[PDB]
Amino acid sequence: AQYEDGKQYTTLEKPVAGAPQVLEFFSFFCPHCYQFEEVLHISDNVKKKLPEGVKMTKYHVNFMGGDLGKDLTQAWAVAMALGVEDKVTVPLFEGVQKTQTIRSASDIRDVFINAGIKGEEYDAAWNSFVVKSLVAQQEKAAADVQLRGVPAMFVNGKYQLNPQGMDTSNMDVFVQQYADTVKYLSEK
Repeated sequence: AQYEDGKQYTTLEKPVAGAPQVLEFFSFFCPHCYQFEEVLHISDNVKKKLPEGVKMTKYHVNFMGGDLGKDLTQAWAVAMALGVEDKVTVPLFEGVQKTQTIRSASDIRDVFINAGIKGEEYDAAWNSFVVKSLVAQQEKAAADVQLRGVPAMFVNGKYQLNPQGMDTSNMDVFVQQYADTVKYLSEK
């Protein structure tokens, strides 16, 4: 057929109960994740095609970048708690990978300060238990899908996007296929 198990996607042998409908994993340290988000705009193309009643969830991962990697997961939790994901994603990517001016938790905070988030507001989220559980949620989700690498995307806790079984030349054919495959899986 047009969409095939083992081709554009794979099936988790152990489906995840109560998972987000569309769940993406990434790291701000991840060069491929920079490409996915900042050059290919995969998230944005996926959401442009999602059915009504389907939201996209995006989680950060700890395993790249050591202590800073975990700082970034906690800051992403702060972004989710504050609802400012769409203001910090680009300067976090660019600060870690382009300018490389993000080298400590304080440098991360600066990005939020510069983006209009009050310091008091950021610090209260940073030290909150609400943010601590948001960190734990992200870690739990990674365990639940038995995550091996990033970027990755899972649909309805049952299917894993398989970009290596897709076409690679035209970034745009590749991106459209990725997005089309997510939509297909969402209704499956």
